[PDB]
Amino acid sequence: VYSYTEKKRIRKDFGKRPQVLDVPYLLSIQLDSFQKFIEQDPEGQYGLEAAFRSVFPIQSYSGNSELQYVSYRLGEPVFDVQECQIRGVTYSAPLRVKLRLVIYEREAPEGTVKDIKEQEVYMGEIPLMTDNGTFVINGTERVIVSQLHRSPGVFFDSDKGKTHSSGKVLYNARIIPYRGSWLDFEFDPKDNLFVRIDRRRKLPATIILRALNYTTEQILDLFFEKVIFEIRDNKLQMELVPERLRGETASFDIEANGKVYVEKGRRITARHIRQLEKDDVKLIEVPVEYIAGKVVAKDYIDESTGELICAANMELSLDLLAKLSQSGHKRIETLFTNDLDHGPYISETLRVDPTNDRLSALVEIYRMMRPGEPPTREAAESLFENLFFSEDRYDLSAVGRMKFNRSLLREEIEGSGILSKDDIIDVMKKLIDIRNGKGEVDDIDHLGNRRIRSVGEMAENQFRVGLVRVERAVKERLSLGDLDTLMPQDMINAKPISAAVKEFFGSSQLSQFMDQNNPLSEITHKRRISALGPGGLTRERAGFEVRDVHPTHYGRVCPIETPEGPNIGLINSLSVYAQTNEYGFLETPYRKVTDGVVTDEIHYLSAIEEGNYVIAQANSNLDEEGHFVEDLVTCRSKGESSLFSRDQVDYMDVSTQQVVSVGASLIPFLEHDDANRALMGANMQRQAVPTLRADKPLVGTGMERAVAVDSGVTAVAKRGGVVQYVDASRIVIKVNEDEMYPGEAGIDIYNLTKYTRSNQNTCINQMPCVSLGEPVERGDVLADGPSTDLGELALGQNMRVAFMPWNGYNFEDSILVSERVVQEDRFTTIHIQELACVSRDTKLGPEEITADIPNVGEAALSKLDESGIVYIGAEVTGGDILVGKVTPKVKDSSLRVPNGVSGTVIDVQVFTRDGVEKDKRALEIEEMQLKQAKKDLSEELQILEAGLFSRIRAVLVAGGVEAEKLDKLPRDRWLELGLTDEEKQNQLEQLAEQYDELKHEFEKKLEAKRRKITQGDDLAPGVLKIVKVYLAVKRRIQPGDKMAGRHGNKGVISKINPIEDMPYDENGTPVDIVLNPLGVPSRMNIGQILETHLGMAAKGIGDKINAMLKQQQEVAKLREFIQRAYDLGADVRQKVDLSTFSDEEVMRLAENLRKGMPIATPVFDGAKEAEIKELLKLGDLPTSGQIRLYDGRTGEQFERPVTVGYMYMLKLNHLVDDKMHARSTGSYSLVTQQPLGGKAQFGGQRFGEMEVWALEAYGAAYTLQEMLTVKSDDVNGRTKMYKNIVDGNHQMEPGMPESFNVLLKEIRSLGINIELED
Amino acid sequence: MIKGKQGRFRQNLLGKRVDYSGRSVITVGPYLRLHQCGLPKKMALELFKPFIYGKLELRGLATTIKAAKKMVEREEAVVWDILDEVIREHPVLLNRAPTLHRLGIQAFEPVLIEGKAIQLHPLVCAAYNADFDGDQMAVHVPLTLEAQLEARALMMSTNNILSPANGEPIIVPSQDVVLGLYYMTRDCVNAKGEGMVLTGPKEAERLYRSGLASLHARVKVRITEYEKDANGELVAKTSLKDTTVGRAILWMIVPKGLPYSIVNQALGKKAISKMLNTCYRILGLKPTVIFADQIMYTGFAYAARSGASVGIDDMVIPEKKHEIISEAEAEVAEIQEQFQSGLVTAGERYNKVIDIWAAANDRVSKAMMDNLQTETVINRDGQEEKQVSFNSIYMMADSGARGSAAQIRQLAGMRGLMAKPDGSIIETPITANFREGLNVLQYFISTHGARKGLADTALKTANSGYLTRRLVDVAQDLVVTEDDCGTHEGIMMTPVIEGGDVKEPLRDRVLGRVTAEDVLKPGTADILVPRNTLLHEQWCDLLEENSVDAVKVRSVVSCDTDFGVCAHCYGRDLARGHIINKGEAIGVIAAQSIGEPGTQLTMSSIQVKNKGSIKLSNVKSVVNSSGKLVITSRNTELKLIDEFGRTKESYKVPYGAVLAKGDGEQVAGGETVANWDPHTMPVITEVSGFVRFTDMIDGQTITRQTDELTGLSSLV
Ligand SMILES: [Zn+2]
Repeated sequence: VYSYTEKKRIRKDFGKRPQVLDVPYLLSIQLDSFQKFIEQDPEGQYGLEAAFRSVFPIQSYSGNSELQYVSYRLGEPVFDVQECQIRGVTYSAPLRVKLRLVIYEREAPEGTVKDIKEQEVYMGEIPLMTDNGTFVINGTERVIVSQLHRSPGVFFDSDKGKTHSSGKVLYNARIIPYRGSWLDFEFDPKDNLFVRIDRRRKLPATIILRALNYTTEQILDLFFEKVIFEIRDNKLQMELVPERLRGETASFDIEANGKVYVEKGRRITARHIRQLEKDDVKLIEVPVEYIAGKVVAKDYIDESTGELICAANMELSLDLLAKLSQSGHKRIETLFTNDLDHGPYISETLRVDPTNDRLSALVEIYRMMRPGEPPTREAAESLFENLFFSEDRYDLSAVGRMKFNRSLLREEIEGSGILSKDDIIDVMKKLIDIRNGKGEVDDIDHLGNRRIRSVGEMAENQFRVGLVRVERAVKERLSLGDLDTLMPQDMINAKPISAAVKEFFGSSQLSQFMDQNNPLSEITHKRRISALGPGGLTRERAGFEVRDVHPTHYGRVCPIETPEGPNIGLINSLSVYAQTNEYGFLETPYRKVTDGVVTDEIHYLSAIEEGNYVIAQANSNLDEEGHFVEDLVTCRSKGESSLFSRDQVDYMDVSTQQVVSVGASLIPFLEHDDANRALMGANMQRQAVPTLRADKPLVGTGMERAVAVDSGVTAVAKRGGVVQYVDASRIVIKVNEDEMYPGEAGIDIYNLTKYTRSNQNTCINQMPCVSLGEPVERGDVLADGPSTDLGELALGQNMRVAFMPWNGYNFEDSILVSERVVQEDRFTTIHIQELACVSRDTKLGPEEITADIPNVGEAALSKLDESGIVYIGAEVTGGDILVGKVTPKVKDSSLRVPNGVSGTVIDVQVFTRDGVEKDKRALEIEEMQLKQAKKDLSEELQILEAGLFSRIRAVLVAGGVEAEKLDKLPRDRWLELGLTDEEKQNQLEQLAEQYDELKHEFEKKLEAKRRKITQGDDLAPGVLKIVKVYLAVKRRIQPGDKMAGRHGNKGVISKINPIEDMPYDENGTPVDIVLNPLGVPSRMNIGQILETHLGMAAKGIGDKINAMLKQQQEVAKLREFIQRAYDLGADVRQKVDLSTFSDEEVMRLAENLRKGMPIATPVFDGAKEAEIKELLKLGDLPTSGQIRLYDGRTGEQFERPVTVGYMYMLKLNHLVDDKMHARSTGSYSLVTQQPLGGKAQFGGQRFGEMEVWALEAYGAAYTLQEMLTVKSDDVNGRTKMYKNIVDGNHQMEPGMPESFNVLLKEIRSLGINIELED
Repeated sequence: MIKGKQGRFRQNLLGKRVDYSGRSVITVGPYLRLHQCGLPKKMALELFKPFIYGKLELRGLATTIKAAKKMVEREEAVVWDILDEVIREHPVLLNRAPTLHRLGIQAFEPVLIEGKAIQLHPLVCAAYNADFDGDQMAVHVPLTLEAQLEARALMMSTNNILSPANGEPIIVPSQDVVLGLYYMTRDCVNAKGEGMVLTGPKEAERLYRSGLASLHARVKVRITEYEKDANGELVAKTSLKDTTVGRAILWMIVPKGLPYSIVNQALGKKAISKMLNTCYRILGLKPTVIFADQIMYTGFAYAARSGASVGIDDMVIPEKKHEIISEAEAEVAEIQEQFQSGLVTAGERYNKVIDIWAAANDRVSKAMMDNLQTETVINRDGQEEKQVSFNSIYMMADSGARGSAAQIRQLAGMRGLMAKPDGSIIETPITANFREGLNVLQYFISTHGARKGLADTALKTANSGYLTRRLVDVAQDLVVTEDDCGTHEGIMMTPVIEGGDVKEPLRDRVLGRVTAEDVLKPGTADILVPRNTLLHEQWCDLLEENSVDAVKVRSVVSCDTDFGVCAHCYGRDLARGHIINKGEAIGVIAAQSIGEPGTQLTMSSIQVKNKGSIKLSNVKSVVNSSGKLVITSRNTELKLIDEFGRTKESYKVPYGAVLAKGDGEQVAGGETVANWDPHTMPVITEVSGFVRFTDMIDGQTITRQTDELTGLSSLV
């Protein structure tokens, strides 16, 4: 089954893998982020309540006065979308926060608060998200992208190779809180551990460990194990555990009970260890020398003296052994230190310590934070405590705490926010183990180590910053907390949070002015991810590796979508099926696989989760069951792929399309083309521009539908039914009664978006695409937007194409186009220019807007109005005045069209600073918009009343139905008609209060919008009124313009040329476009050829259909041919029939197809070559597809017949007139007498220093001198050059450019005798 | 005021902006000539406002300047005549943003063209390395007549045809016209116009355009050449030559001086490059310019005639690819099982696996190349014959228009083995090929590789720019100031052999350089050339046929110029024929030339092949016990004195190497004399006698370690 609308134009498809799951909602991530952000969800949990309870409760210290928070709410925004755009303000709604303030008595903490109060106080205003996930900050549309940042937690890195040029691999650890100070631990080539905070000066690690109030003996106990020697009357017999023997050499005869177990010098084999274990030999006799090398652990004291027999962490010898022996301490404890197993890093780390008392370590910390201040005991103590053990300046989020526990092999996922001593202890334990081999570094580029945020996250963080600021203010004012004479609006301040949020949205590396020129552009930009921004690695210093893609991005980040040149691999886009894990990571779908059945269900997996498992490859052969017919099948387990058994995977890729992102999912025949040009094209798809007409891209991919429906450029049908009124202005839908709700039934009105400004100065507009009284389905197109075609994305246009060298006109990529292509203007594009003028008040009077201007031709004034403003619809040109502005003195400063650009005025918007009058045209426009708004309100009220009264009539079909009485009286009183005692009468009564509400709401909305239009909208200070004007320019095509297809096939256009010079086939049809064959081999893509043959075949089918339509070939033959066309070969997904089709639909669909047969093709599950050959056989076209062509100029066949077909070219947004720019004599810069630059200001080309070197390379001397001197200064040189050139002379007096004199006399001012010489 | 970026030196002596300057995207307009360029009419209008005003007041159309400004901005009728008049003779500079080498700025004559894009001559784009992707080139205009003289005389394309880095013509045709010319000088065995005779090329073109004959077919045609063997005198001879129809048609475009053998080949990119080289080296400059212009035009026209296309069927996948891949899969499975059996290690397993995969890929490459090159098998007018193939892809590759063997290998066959981001080659190659579909994984890995390449290219671009900056700023000072230092001292130049084939010959290294000492041929007591003379191509070829191996030549480092360099020390100024001229600085061009390819850069025993006598250098040897010759000198090197007498082969001999022969003896070509054991340092003895333990203390200095294999131990 298929929708009526979808049945309008069924797109042919090729594909074998069934669509187990559809394309999800593409714009999901932004909606998820914001809806999670804004909601009255209980228990916080990543919501505004979370921030509130983080900042609340609040009270001045021991003030017995607590401000507590009740609830938060958001009323409707002051405006809606369209009027907000027109006005230019933020699209935002307030934040009404119920706060409860309660104050106790003295010595009554637990006692009842003596006074209570609560109020819905005002706290700032927040912007709202658009239905398309966007925002409006000031009459402008922007997108907040998410940044792929590092996951908070703990990580470990090697830093090998070039480090110290010693070949000694280092090992570093970094604990990175979600919010708090950084922390890093670093070894050195001397095998000494160290620590630094915030990349500050290096310090020993253990210094902070003893600063954690742990004794040296305690520290060594934590980081070592005890080895015991007993004074058994001589020789200090040792307790031996076999596990402390591996990888060692016995310097003595290890023996016991009179039996030798290891001879002196014999290394301890595993056999010796087993001998000891089976014999169970623990106590042995060791020589004194073996104990000399050992290091004492603790501090011993003699009984008589009590003095230090030996300091902790000290090597032993016979003298110390005797000194402790006289005391008689039978217990001699050392620590098991091995070069291989337990390097004694802690020992010398302690020996390097400056001091021993925790106070000195705290003093060192305090000095290190802010060097050059006195060390204070209590300030240092509080500093250390709150630096890592206080929410104020340190915390770990759930994600941070979760991954911290996870890395530490722990069992609990949720824990404290601040650190604990054991946390650092165990992190150091892991570090030393990695130093010893167990464990490993964490590959940072791996996504599970990374993390992605979403708009709510940063927005809530800014809210928290503002919250703490206002909390500081509140505590300050509450330090003077008086006795209930104030309410909590003296406590509060509106500026802070609103300022923070609006500033962040305005200026930020994450809030970017959206790229709004094409549905694909905006959807891709929203589905974008970056590594930049706060906590984001800088563009210039970014590592080459992070640029490089890591294997785990499979399915999670499209390798093929990222802009090239200034940066690469930092702004990788979002994969299609990728969703966001609950913990800010990237969940990806998969198909569960049982013992032998590929479970079609979906199961989501995380990054690290994939590594543990092994997953079946996408293009896997299965037979009616999911049963992998091949016992050997390629699958990937841990960053690598190889052939595995039939039953070893429990998961299976969801679809071929998963591998790429939306920006790449639309490239047909990607599998046959190199990644380089693929990426280049995929970027180029972003910058495409719509033409006047859509062209239903022939070689579709099936993704056009999903992007179309999700991209809200079109008028989607919220519900099914029929359209009752169709117009360019709007559409009226009577929803089906079952679809229609019983109460509030009414009918829907869809408002089309008209011709209006883009974000690239292009045009954007919606047009209806459905006839009157036409069935319509829910969730479906009603009116296409730009570059959308019956709800399918039509970016560029498909044209007849050929590959051959044509008189060298296509040398590098210089595309060739016939005058036919421009003749029907199918490439033509529209652009909008919004020129603005302001009326500020200066000294010596304000800036007037009068028509009267001194010394201006009446012709310039002729196109203007009485006030001095142009009439809409004027075919203005570069130079003419638009609004007559004069600076009192009086002098002329009237706005004009930019030089060299024509156009036609489409509209003038006028806003006035509140408190100044309006001219005749401004008042007229105000009245016109008033009339338009009143008209809109009246017509919507009238049609809604008509629907309501028709519902009344339907109700009165029964219940005292009256025919002559009903139509006799007018619609004023239809309830007076008879009806028995039924709910219908009450239902009719309900409709009567609905009518009264319609009246009163209409009145109130009328008054409100009347005031809103009439009132002067707030403007920046100084301005009295601002006037914008919109100029339309219809730019068609010219040589130098840039266009390309869907294979990265970049190409500028050489020369529009006659139809008659072009080659043409035997039947005479010429080729619209000709491209260079040599792009194929070097630029390693061939899919253009395949799709070209495909489009040729599809167009041949369409031509046959059109021929049999022109001839009366009634649906029977057409039905048979279409049936033949749609089945067409191997296993497919269409599986459609024509027996079900409604001959009306047959002819309508044939008409839709008379211009071509749209073909769908997944990324890799597309058609095969023979299938293309199969379609060609269905067509009349040659199986090879290389057709003989005939030259227009010579008039005969070209030997070696030529590949020709159909290609979907796209018009890029680089029009030659835009890039065109020059200058001869304009304005000089203020700071220096040099030409300006750029196009917006009439500048000149920039001569670089490498161009200087090249000039120096040539012997040309005068050229360089004059170019840098008179073409960029000397008064005599430039004046005399003007005289020569106007006189006809071409000659220069080089002289000397006075800047040399400036430098010379500047030096002379200094005590420097510098001078010329003979 | 003096320091910092705002300091006057760094403020206003640096890359500035320039008035009377323009910019736009560029196009071809091939019908134009290399001595001339296109320019959109509007740009001409705004650029030359003062010039047009001067001509206007000269004609008195509007005396005051303001009225003239009004007339021109109105775009009145007479102004275009004035524009043509001023553009009658007024060249201008065309430039590109990444100005790496000096041809990136160049002088040309504008022609007024409609539209909105600049037509640029095809070939010079290659010098500009500026594809037509949308590159926006800029334009400047000289003002003083001296600057016009400089541009027309120095920055003129006619005066800029050869590279400064070296003498190859930078005007070599790039990709398309080369296809047409390759299409010319290639034979089909049997077609129209095969098997007759013609009196000249004119009727050859007549018959071709008639369609009565094929574009190419072996046919005897009378042709005439004009040779300058005499003392600058033409001698016109004529004779029949077998040739292809297209080849004879091409012969007309050749100037008089050149012979026909040069055109009688397949005309590859290198072949045509040396064609231009000969044309310039024999006939000077203007004939080269005209010849190149006509080459452009005719090749474009006949490439259009060609209908050179490309299609899916035009690529062929040999069936043996299936079989070869099957064999490779079986072999890798066998080796993996062997590893499972424990015979081999994982590292060795992987190494052998990649080796066999590479060998299978080489087999596939050979199979497809054979399938491609000679696929044309057809009747000869008889039964059957196989000739070079006329498939478009092989024509493209063999012509050298674009690509190489590797890319066509990727197109038809497997695209080899990809590495990982760590750079280690991956065990599993790309079994599939582009013509067939590529699985998810192969495309994924290829994307890893390609993105690595792209990021590396960006980094390499930045680093090359910075390094070039360094090279220019270090060498800004040096300039030629004297003709001759009068020094007798110079470097010695010889061919270069790394230990294999000679990599750069003597002709290239010595060309255009003034000898420091005269050349002494081995007709000893022969002053083959004077002592202080320049060596150009004729002299270099004289030396080459004379078999001169080492030549002492002047060098700049040996120059005794005070505060400068002597011209004779520098020799030829490449990009020009004559010796370097006085005053012309060379440090900047040298640095710029060496830096230009900075973008193009990247970020046991011996079997003697040649036959010759044996010579040794740093020789100190002895006959071993077995009678073979071993070397007692670490720095020894073996030369194979060829039959003529020159050292065609040189190899570094390690210590104590095994030699089946000795010095001053003859070795057959392909005889193993160079062999040795690279591991372990020998203690070979100079003399013979009893080996006493002189100063050997056992147990304190040395230790007695016993071998567990044989029993005969050795002191350690
Ligand atoms: Zn010298």
